[PDB]
Amino acid sequence: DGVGNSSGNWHCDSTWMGDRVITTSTRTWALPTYNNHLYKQISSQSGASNDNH
Amino acid sequence: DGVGNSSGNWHCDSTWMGDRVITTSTRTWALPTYNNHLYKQISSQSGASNDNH
Amino acid sequence: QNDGTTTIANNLTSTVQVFTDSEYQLPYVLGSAHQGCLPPFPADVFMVPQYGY
Amino acid sequence: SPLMGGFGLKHPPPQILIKNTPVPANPSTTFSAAKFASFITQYSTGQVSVEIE
Amino acid sequence: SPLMGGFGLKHPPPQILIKNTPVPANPSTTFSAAKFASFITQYSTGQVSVEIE
Repeated sequence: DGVGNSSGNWHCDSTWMGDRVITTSTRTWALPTYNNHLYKQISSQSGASNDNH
Repeated sequence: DGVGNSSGNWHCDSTWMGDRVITTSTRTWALPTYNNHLYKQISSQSGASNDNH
Repeated sequence: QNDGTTTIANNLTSTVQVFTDSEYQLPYVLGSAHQGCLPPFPADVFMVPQYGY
Repeated sequence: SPLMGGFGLKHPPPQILIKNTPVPANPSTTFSAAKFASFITQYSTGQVSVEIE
Repeated sequence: SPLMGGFGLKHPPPQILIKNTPVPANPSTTFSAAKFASFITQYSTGQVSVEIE
């Protein structure tokens, strides 16, 4: 825990033990703020076909 | 304790145990500085009606 | 605020001070049906009300 | 029983009071016994959690 | 069995949900019961690691 301590390492790797197999993968992500922090109602637009509502 | 450690988690939830019930709620707040740090006397204005002083 | 722009930055060393009066030694404002409650909907953010008596 | 409704309490939940501690801004180099009128402008924020049974 | 292919599961791997906590920007000095429309613009990033056996 801290500002200058890494929280975890990069594990991306695969091991084949002959019965099992373990596939580990690590990625980097980015997370915007969606809807400017607030929930919203969404619905189909107006005269969209009945199938698409 | 620290700059990079969370002080607590988000608990908002409700559990119904059949006799009791516990309602937990968490919110986010913002706290201005009111009156520019200083106490003030306040009173009704001038010719306000006697009921409103 | 310099000119027409506003900058907001962390102040890491500043404190916020909090007490609860368990001896009921201050005028009791709650129960007057004032507004500034925690919002009904958990995703809302609220301003903390100013105390006066 | 409160006429607005609810539970009358002799010792209600106490009032929780919160303040931003003042942070003076750049005092003069020579001593002055006058009160500080100049502070760092600032606010705070965070989360609040209430659990009632 | 899912018609797209794969393993049908009554209790699949759960959904992991993630959010940036809101950070209000500069509340007004006088109280307002309205909702906050103004926040610090910001995002986050980091690494994610998944290990399946």
